[PDB]
Amino acid sequence: PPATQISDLSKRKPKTEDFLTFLCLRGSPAL
Amino acid sequence: SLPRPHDFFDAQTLDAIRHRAICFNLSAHIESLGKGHSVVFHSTVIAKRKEKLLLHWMPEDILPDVWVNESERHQLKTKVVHLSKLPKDTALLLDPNIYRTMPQKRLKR
Amino acid sequence: DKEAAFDDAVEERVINEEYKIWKKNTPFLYDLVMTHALEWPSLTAQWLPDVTRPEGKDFSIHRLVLGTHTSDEQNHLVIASVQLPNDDAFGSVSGKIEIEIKINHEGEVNRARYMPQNPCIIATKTPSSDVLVFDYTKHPSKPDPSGECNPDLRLRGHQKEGYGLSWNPNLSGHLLSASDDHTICLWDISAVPKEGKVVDAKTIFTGHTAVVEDVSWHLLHESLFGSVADDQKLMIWDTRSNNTSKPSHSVDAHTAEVNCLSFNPYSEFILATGSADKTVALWDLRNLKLKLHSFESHKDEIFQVQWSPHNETILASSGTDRRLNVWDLSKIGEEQSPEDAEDGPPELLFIHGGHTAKISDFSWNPNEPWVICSVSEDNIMQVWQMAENIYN
Amino acid sequence: QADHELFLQAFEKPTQIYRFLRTRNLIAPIFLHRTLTYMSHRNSRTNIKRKTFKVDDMLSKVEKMKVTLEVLLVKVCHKKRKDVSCPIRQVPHMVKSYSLLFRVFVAQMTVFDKNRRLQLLDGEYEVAMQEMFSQGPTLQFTLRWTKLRIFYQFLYNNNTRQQTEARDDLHCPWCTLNCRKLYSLLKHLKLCHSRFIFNYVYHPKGARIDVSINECYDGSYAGNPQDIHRQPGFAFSRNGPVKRTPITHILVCRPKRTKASMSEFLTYSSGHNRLYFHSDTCLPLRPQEMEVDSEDEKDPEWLREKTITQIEEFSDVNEGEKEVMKLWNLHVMKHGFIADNQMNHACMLFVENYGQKIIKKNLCRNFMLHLVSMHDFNLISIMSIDKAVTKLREMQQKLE
Amino acid sequence: SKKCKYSFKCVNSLKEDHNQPLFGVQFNWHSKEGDPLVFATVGSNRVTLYECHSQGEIRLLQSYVDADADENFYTCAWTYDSNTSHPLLAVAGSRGIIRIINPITMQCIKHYVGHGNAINELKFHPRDPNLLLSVSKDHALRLWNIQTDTLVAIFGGVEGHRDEVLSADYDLLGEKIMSCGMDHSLKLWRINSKRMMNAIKESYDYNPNKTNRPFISQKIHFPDFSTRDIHRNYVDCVRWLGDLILSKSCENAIVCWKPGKMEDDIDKIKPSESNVTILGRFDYSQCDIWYMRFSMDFWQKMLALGNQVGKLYVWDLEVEDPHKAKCTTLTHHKCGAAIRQTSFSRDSSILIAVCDDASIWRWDRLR
Amino acid sequence: EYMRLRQLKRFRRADEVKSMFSSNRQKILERTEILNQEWKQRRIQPVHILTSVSSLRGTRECSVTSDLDFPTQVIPLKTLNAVASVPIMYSWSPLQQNFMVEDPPECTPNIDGPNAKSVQREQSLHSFHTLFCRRCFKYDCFLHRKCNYSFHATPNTYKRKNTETALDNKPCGPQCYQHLEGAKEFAAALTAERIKPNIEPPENVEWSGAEASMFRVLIGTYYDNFCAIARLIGTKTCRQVYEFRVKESSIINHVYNYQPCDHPRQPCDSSCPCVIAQNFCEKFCQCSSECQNRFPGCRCKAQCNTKQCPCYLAVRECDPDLCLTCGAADHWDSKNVSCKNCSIQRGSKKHLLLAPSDVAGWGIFIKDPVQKNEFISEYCGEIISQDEADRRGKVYDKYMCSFLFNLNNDFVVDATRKGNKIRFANHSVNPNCYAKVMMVNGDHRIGIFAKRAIQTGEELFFDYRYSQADALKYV
Ligand SMILES: [Zn+2]
Ligand SMILES: [Zn+2]
Ligand SMILES: [Zn+2]
Ligand SMILES: [Zn+2]
Ligand SMILES: [Zn+2]
Ligand SMILES: [Zn+2]
Ligand SMILES: [Zn+2]
Repeated sequence: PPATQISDLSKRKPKTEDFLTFLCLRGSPAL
Repeated sequence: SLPRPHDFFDAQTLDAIRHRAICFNLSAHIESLGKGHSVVFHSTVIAKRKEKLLLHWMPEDILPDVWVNESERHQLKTKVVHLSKLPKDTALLLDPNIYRTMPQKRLKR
Repeated sequence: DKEAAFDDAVEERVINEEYKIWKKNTPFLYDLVMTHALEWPSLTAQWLPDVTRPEGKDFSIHRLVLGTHTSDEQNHLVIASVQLPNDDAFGSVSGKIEIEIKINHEGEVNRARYMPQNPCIIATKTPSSDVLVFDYTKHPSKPDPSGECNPDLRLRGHQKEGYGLSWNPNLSGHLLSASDDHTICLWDISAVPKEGKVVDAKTIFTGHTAVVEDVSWHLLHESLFGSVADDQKLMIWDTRSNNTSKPSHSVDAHTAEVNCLSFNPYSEFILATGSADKTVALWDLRNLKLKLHSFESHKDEIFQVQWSPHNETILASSGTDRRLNVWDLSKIGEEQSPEDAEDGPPELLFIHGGHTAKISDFSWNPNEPWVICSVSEDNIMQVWQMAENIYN
Repeated sequence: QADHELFLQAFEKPTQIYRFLRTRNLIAPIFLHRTLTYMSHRNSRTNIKRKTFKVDDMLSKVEKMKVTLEVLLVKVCHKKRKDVSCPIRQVPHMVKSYSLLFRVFVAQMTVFDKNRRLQLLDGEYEVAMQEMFSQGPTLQFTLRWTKLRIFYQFLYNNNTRQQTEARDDLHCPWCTLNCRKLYSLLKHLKLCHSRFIFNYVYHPKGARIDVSINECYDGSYAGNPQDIHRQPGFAFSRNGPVKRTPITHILVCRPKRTKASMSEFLTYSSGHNRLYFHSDTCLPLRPQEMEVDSEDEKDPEWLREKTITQIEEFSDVNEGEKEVMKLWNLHVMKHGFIADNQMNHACMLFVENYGQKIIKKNLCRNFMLHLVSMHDFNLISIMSIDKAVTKLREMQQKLE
Repeated sequence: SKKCKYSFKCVNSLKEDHNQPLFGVQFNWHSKEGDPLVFATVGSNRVTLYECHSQGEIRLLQSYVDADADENFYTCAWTYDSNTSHPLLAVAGSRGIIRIINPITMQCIKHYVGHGNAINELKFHPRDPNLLLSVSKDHALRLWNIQTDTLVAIFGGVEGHRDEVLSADYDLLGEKIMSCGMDHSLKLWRINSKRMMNAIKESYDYNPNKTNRPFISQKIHFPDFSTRDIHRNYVDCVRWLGDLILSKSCENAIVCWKPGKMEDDIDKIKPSESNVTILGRFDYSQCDIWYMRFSMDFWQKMLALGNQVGKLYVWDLEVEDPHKAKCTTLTHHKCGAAIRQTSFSRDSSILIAVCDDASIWRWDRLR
Repeated sequence: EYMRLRQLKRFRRADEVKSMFSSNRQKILERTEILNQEWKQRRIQPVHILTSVSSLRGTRECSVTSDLDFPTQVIPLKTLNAVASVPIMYSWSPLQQNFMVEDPPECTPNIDGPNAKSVQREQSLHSFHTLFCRRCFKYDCFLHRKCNYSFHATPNTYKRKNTETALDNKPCGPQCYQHLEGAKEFAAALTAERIKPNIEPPENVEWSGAEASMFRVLIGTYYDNFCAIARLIGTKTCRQVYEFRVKESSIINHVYNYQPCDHPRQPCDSSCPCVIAQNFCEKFCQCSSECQNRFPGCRCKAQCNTKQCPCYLAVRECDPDLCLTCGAADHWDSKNVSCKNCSIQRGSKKHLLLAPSDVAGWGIFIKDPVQKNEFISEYCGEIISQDEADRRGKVYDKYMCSFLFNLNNDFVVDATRKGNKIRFANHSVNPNCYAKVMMVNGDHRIGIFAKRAIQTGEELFFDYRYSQADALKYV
């Protein structure tokens, strides 16, 4: 339920300056 | 056990695709603002004279310029357009690998 | 530059992945799919009219005419045999695309058209300036390990290469060829002395400023035919007109070089032409100034157009985009849902994405309803039929 | 932890590949999704093929037919096959459109659009400008006349999970497709994004989809097997014809075309379809040298050398005797005689093949002693012995 | 007694990021006079290039990686393309694949996969730069022609090695090869024979397009000499000191010996000879670990060897009866790893030892 | 004394090693000098630093740290292109027949050379008789090994019992023993001894040692054929041969390996190893020609494939010496034999290919389709005993790869170090082939036969459970 599928998949490939902040750059690593 | 299939993608191509994806995302805001299936283009309006104004979108050579009045220019600050509705000839420049003639070569027929 | 090579490598990887996805989705799109990798690539493919139906077996035997494109070895004129599953069944019946004959040929064959009145006589376009008329009945099945034998007829009236070749369906003989010397010649043949070596061209047609890329006879009238060149013009020639330089019609018909041409089997007026402008156009001979619908769904040049032999409003095109599309003329211009509009125009009926290199040639089987055989440049031949669900 | 980084990389490689394909296939598709049996929900249109094609022209005719600044004109022509890009002519079917460019700091304006509409309305143009609003004068010219919630759980080693919820029902997260039925969505997920395994498990509240990496996933090169081992700079040349071993495949023959069923989620080949290697050097085998030259012979050179060395390593033997034994062993090994009745012909072949070597070595007495010994060992005959002796004498006379 | 006359002092110390043991170091001896001293390092999945300046300044130039597989590099060799004078570096290990890297272009030029197991050494012919000799774990050694990408000969078989070949070395003029292995043997393969010369010529005169048959590689089954009575265990490394042989094993010594009797010439030695004479042994301590190669400079004046604790012995070979004396030992209080290999510059002025802690140590001659 | 001599020897050795070191140093100096002179040419291009590549923005970085002061440097890593590998296998040697593995002083100068004395036939042919194996027509063969148990390797065995000869008229020429009066009678009397005439004095002809040995060997071979002896020996006219002969006269589970039986004056019945070990008394053994235990040949018209043929019924290839009508004997040099029970003997094997298997490691793929029950290949290897087999298996168990193949009660075929291409066949619970040991010419050989019809390019399997070694232990 936390985050969304599209947000998680958008936090998987880009992990650099263009991370778009939001919940994608949030604490997705380490749960 | 069985011999390794030796996937054809390898890691050099994966690195190239990752770099291209980062550049495209930062350029077009496809993932964040485009909802994953649309491209967001920003216009540029400075001054307009009434006898109409021409606006150029930030992604070059993708959408042709148009003439609009002051109110239309104000209301047209941002534009979102599906990738299916993009012009077919001009959508190929968004990525060199969107479509490329692999055997460019010569001769043939 | 290294950028070009890197992009080529990435594109090759993407092509492989797309092919894997298509093969994974194959059974949900077709009713039959058979793929055979030839020893050498073939630049031509045409079904023979004859069909053999054995009694008590659930399959039939059809024939094919193929060429060969070898880098340094001997070139042949291979005639293959294909076994189609009829309506019932097969899983394992041993050979299914086995060859039948090989005849030695001097150079690769660009066209392998057969004579409609007598399918035994086969005419081919050689890379040289001579067009050879073969007769595969007389020649032995096993090729002789020597040079090119007697072709039994050597028609020579050209001065360079060629790619266009047509046979008169209404009259016996009367072959037409379009070559790269800006000329098209007419050969009477048939009424020629036996043990002949060289046959002179009956008539010489010169009205195109550029290389003529195709030529075709009219399927209903025995005295009229049309030719297309790469200078963006479609001419409609008339035989026995006492004028070999000025054609009856000179419609420009396209923006870029025009490649192919095909007449409608049923209608006496409708024809279609293809070009490098990524566009296929339909016309009616009664009104040549007005152009009918124009299909725009390809991404590269279109090299072939073929009207369906059994349907009024079905037509297919192929090209360098590694794709083949099927068009329906009765479906053009009607309302569609947004999802369908995103998928494609309503006229587009099918997109076949099973090939990895450029499509070289294809044809429909006269003896079977909706089956097409296509050959690509990576030495791969495919015989396929779309699902009956698509066309009800 | 390194485990989380490994999991992220493992799920990020296929995700990146499929995101690239999702971007690419919205412009250049491989096949239409309205032609799939499980996705036939789209294209809800029937067939009306009951009209002649001879009325198309009549219908069309009835419906439609019935400081200092330099001024230079820019004309762009349509791109032919020979030309890589569209030619542009700067004038201080042939022509696509006309444009005006000012160079002094640059500004390009167009008069005619693609449809040749009455464009270029009078007024200021806020077009992009590149050096080499503003207070100074501007160069602007106008040409005119005056429900069903779905959950995802990414599993790693059946121990690590990532709770997630889909924002759009019946929407593929990767391809952003719209499969409005759940069964169609599951089938599309299984068939298109086959690098994962989608084990739908159902939930008391909604429906849960468990995604895990695919262990096997045979995704090797599907083209010519020889290209996978070529040296860099020549692999995948794609420049000309290449010979290959014929092979036949049958992907679909006659599908059963079953209906929709939720019980699911609760080929033939012939010929050489492999790359073969040499037994000796373990190098790839080209088809041009595969049918013949089976590379297996009766007498290997190592065996010949070993036999020669072992014969010459004896202590109690004469030089000519050792030479004759080595010659006989080499001849027998090369020709593979297996029969006592064949020994008679073997003797004649030995005297007719190695006669020059025997004459040069001057071991005729040793050879005749060997013949006598072999006769005493049964086989051969006195007629064979004296025939061979006279043949050797005649050869000696012919030589001298 | 005296600790020679060369004094070496540590001036710099690096540390690779991958933290994995490094197995090879090679100085580029083909560089012209006055050019910067460039050396290459291999270890784990990466190969790195460094350049030496004055006052102990070493600058990292280039770095590579093989992330597609589980490669574990073990060795390196420097060559050059005489057609364009571009230097080349060849690496191998673990996977049994040889990669020839072009540092100027920063790309992998060629690849060779015909071995059956991991490769432990690569060497180049002193006279012909296109011939590479690889010793592998499949009890065989192969000679390649990297110019035409053909396999010239294979050096195993009926009378070859019975176990992994660990090391090999050419002669001074490149006429004989001596091989060491884990089967206690030291075989001397001779490449001066007419068969080998004809094989090399045929390899240089081969065109794959004109012929349909493949190349006929020579399969040498019988060595020209073989001795098992010098070492009681596996031989870690071998080297040619002119016409004598320096070999090392787990016995904590490097014995200098010659084939044949005391006055037997090396050239006139029969394959059936079984006489070996030793001359001297160099003594060190705490080197019971295996896979630790020693080194010698271009002029064969000095030789150096690592240690499993961190010491570095340098022997002077110009002294009469070099087997005596105790040499010069170099130690630093911050070194505690195992020196896998060392290297000398073309001029014997800079010596660099590579430890197993992914660290690089530099010693300079005060002179 | 001894100590002084030892000290002198040690000092001399010290000077010798010093001189050797000096000479080696001089050679090293010369070679290094010429090498440096050769290197003095050429230019060689220097290398440059690697910067950030725009082709990969998300590229990795490599940082090195200097312990002794100095800053830290960071650079981007380049990526190497992928390469395809092959399965791991060790070197082996080709083989076509089995290879047995086991772990002048006699004063006989060459008679062809000038230096050759006179010796008896028992010593002039001892080497030829000892070092010849009649089972394979090779001198010191690799398959059959002798343990020196037999007396001089059975010289000529005892088959040369055909001593009966008949005199014929029409002499070869003017010079003969028959022409001289009394010579024939004297020769008959001399040969009649078993267990006066010809008073003409012998001719004064020199007889060297080599000539005497030649004449003795020829006499032993040809009995009393004096004219033929004179014709065979260089010069040595009939009268001289007769004179030499006159001068020399007076004055002075249940399968056991087959081993030939050479019992004299005893019927082959419950006494020789052929009878004892229950195996047929073959041709190579020296029993009587009418031995009861000898296996009669088959009289088939052709084929010899069906069970009607006794040779196939007894699991045995048709011997060329016995089977004449079935076509095995005919066309020995040629091919296309009508009899099908001769494949192993003729060595006609199918074409095989090598490629990585779909199960593990390497595998064998058949080039062309094969019908049912057809010969494919033979399992060649090295013949070792059972104890050696166990020792080799213990050695090879370290890396889990066994190529052993049981053959008989005391022999094993090991294709590890040397073998054929058929060794790359994988075990399967549904094999496509099977193995049968067929007694070909007295030697047990393994033949691999197709169990069912096999398509083109099909991978080859056969069941490994029949072998003595545990198949599941290795794979
Ligand atoms: Zn033998
Ligand atoms: Zn017996
Ligand atoms: Zn007996
Ligand atoms: Zn008997
Ligand atoms: Zn029989
Ligand atoms: Zn028989
Ligand atoms: Zn028989």
